[PDB]
Amino acid sequence: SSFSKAPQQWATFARVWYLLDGKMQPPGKLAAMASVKLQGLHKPVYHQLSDCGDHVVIM
Amino acid sequence: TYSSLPDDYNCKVELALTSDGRTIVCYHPSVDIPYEHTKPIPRPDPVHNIEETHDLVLKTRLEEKGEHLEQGPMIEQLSKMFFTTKHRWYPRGQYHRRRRKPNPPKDR
Amino acid sequence: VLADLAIYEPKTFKSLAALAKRRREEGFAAALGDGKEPDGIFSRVVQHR
Amino acid sequence: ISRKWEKKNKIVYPPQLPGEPRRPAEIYHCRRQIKYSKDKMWYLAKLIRGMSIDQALAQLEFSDKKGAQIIKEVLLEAQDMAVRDHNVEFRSNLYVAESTSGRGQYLKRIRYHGRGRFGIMEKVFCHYFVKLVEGPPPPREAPKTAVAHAREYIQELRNRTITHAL
Amino acid sequence: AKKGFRAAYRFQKELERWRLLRCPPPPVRRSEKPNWDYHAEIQAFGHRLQETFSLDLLKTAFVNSCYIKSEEAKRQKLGIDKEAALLNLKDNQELSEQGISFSQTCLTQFFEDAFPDLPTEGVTSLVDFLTSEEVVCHVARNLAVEQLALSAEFPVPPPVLRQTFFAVIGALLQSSGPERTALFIRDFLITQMTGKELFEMWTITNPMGLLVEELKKRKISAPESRLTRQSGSTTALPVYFVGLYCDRKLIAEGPGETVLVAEEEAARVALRKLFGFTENRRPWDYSKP
Amino acid sequence: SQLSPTELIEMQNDLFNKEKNRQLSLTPRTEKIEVKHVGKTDPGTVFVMNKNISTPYSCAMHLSEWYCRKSILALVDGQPWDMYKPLTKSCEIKFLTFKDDDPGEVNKAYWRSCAMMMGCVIERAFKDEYVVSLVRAPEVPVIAGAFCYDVVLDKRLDEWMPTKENLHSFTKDARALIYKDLPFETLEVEAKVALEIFQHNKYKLDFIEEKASQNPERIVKLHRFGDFIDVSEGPLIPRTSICFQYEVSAVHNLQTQSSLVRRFQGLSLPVHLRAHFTIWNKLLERSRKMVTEDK
Amino acid sequence: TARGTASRFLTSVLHNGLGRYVQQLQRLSFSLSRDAPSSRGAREFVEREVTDFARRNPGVVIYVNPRPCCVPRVVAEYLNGAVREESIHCKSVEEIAALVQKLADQSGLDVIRIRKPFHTDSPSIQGQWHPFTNKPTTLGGLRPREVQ
Ligand SMILES: [Mg+2]
Ligand SMILES: [Mg+2]
Ligand SMILES: [Mg+2]
Repeated sequence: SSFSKAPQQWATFARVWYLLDGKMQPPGKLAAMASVKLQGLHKPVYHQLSDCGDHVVIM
Repeated sequence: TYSSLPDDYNCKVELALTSDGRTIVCYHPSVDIPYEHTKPIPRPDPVHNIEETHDLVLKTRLEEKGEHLEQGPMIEQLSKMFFTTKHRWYPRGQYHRRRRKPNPPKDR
Repeated sequence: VLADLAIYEPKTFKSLAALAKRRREEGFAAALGDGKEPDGIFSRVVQHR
Repeated sequence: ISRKWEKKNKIVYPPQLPGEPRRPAEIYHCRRQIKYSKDKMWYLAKLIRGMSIDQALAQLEFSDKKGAQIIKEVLLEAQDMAVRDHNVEFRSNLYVAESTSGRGQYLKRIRYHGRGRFGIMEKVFCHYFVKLVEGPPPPREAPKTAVAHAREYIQELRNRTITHAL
Repeated sequence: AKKGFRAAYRFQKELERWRLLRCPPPPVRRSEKPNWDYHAEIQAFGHRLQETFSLDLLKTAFVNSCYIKSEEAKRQKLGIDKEAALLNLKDNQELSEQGISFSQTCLTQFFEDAFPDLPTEGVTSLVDFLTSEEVVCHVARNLAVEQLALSAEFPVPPPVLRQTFFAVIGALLQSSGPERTALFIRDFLITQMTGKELFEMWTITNPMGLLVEELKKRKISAPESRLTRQSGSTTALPVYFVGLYCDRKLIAEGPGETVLVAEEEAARVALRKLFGFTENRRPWDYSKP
Repeated sequence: SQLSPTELIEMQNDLFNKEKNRQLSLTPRTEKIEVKHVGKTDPGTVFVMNKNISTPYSCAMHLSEWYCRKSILALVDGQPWDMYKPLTKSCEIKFLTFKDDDPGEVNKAYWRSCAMMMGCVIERAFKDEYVVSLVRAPEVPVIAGAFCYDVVLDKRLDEWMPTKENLHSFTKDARALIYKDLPFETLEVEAKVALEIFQHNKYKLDFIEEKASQNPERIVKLHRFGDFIDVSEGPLIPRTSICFQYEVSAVHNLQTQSSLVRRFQGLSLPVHLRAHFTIWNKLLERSRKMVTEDK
Repeated sequence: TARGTASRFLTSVLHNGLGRYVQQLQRLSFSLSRDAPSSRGAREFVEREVTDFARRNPGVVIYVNPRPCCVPRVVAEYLNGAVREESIHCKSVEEIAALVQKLADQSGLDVIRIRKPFHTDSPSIQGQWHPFTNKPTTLGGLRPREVQ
């Protein structure tokens, strides 16, 4: 819990890269979770004016 | 030996109910990351800037880096770095620069 | 308060989530069980004192 | 009318305690009620901002605008004022701090049209202000390098806070 | 023309406002302003702090060297006889020295008792910080010490203010026991330590080395930096979490942009656990034993 | 004597500052000398100046920025003066330009300056381990396709000749030197306190000895820019910024019986005269050949 | 309006109420007219109440000036340096009393929009969520497609 201020803040708002396999999946159900992860709506720290959103790689 | 959620991550969680019934207590000590689950620190340091003949020339060879681009391509490169669209990087007019607060409030 | 726990108290929140999950499973257990006898530990309803 | 700019040259400062940095000279000067338009004048006055006085004189020397020669005359006057009245060595050592055009008092005339209609016409006048400061010209700002933009962006991401959060 | 006084007067007020906006007047002593009674002020100081001072000792505590030398300038330039009554003034030097010495002792004891694992260099750094120019001036000026202090040059340059604050401390030490003054110190100084970090005020530049030495002292061997979590290495904004391991147990862990930065962080964290300067740590006790 | 590279710099600069402050102290007052203008352009113009303070550059500033930028060298009476060299007595002044009709004086000066720059670039471009002795800047005519500088190097370094990489490094460093604009400063010294500056370079001390030998009063002419000091014949250009195109062309090993001396040849042109890319390439090709005039 | 005006976070001056409580109001200055009707209430207040008020609050110095004014004012002044002006012009004794109380109990901080109702240093005890806090670690710490 004890971090300096800067690294703490950096860790919290850090971007993340998710990998999502697409084979034999409906593009809709794919796009649903892809959408959530793009907007950063999976983060408890979410807000619309924070840039938070993560990279999603679909293959 | 039962918890509703796996103890893999975060905390190992224990849920107890007071004999009275009127209080729930939870014991949750942190779960540390096991050694076997980590990988060794990447170590990269190499200096080839050295010329065997002149090494104050070699120390001046690391100072030899710089470049300049145009507005457009600079912005394209910038927006590829941070995975942004091009638009963010353009300037803003007098009117908008002037209304930024000089001294924003600070918390903590 | 629940949101603030979720952000600033990830442990306590995982506890709450554990509790809820437990209570739910208890509920399904009681509904499928089809009898009045079992009272899940967390499904007991306390009155004020 | 309002005449202020003139009086700016009548200000007297308190003497400099030794050890303090030497204060650069300032010369305010202007020409009132020129027969140029205010706007046409503005382009000129804008051109020579931040130029060393000799550079501005060179630029004005070859412009074809009617205002070019007015401004030039005002600059020579200001230069000689600066060496004579205020104390400035090196009459080449001035740069143009401020250059601008104000509007004067306009005359009003008739402009005839046809079918006996008329427009109302304005004979236009304007003011030219200049302020000269003693020293080399301050350096023109280079645009932001990729490094600068990157630093700013990073700094911004780092200023983020958990919002409505506590 | 419009007939009336009212709008004209009301506008005179606007004129004055603009005049003060375009040229701000240089700050003036509260003493040279319209409502002032020095005595009543002094008494009120004491009562509001919930302390009991000898009025002689306090009045002494707010006196400075500079005020006396300026008063001797005014004395010698007008040909006046002052010397007896003016050199009878008994400046605050003495009081300030007792004050600073006692405050450093007191503080040092407080910390030493609260953080048994703080190295002496650390506790020194802390006392240094709470006795600093910045902190003491801030607190003093917010207690209306700058208001009461007798000095030349009204903004009352920071060394004079430190002098004057601790002067008041010493005056309290004479007026009441070391117990009372210890309470005053833990209330108006130690509270400035609220929200602050350790390494915010300690400033040490090589966390790793310091950690290794402290672990030699604890008879633990070799912290090994082991990379735990990471996201993007190829990005312009990577995140690393470096863990520190001692005999394959994890002692502490930290985030950063670069693996080096992060390693250094894990060091600072480990340090903070060892020394018991932590977020989770017991908040300070404010109580009446 | 055990000394670091930076210590030599420090000692030399402090000696130079001592001497300059001594020359400053020699003049008690603000003394007024009357300079006249013999120039083709603004005749009869008279400057009233501070003796041993005012310079012909500070003189041009009374005229216009045009002189300031266009004037490389200042003819005082019949002699070439460096733009920042303080005027001594009352006199007459004429200003000298690159596009002037008989530029030769100026040309010489320009060449010298460039040479000196290269000298600096060389001395500091080698590893601390080795020992770089600058010799002199042999005065070539400008029809000769380059300017050059003589340098002796550590004995263990005697086998290698540089690669286009290294030469291009010299050039990069010279351009680095041009970018930041350094005035060329001048001082007149007595040999006694001249030799104390150079010391460790033998060849320098010899040069100073001859140079002072042909002058009755034992006067040595010093020039310095930034931290670098060197002795030279005749005046130099006012600024470093005056050079635009600059190259260190090539080096040539030439050996006496008693020494092994490398000759560094380079080529440059001032902003005023700057030459087209093609022209430049041709001149650059000629500047590779050995240029010999020592006499 | 909120975009219109300035704003501040919730704070105390000098961490008041942590170690001990210090009444922030420092001095109080009244100006009134013995003669003018506008000041009537303010006079009565000075008669009856001021005295008692002064005992109830030992730490505040109260300066009363009778002078020829048309508009009686009370100038509150705080430890903070903050100066707050008020007009007791044409009010009861009751009204003035209530006003002087408000002045007594205020912090002296500026009254503007307060961004949020709470202020915490170290809100975060036991951690602060970050993207990895709830994620499981793998063996060898390999990435998704990484092979060893
Ligand atoms: Mg008609
Ligand atoms: Mg119209
Ligand atoms: Mg019109």
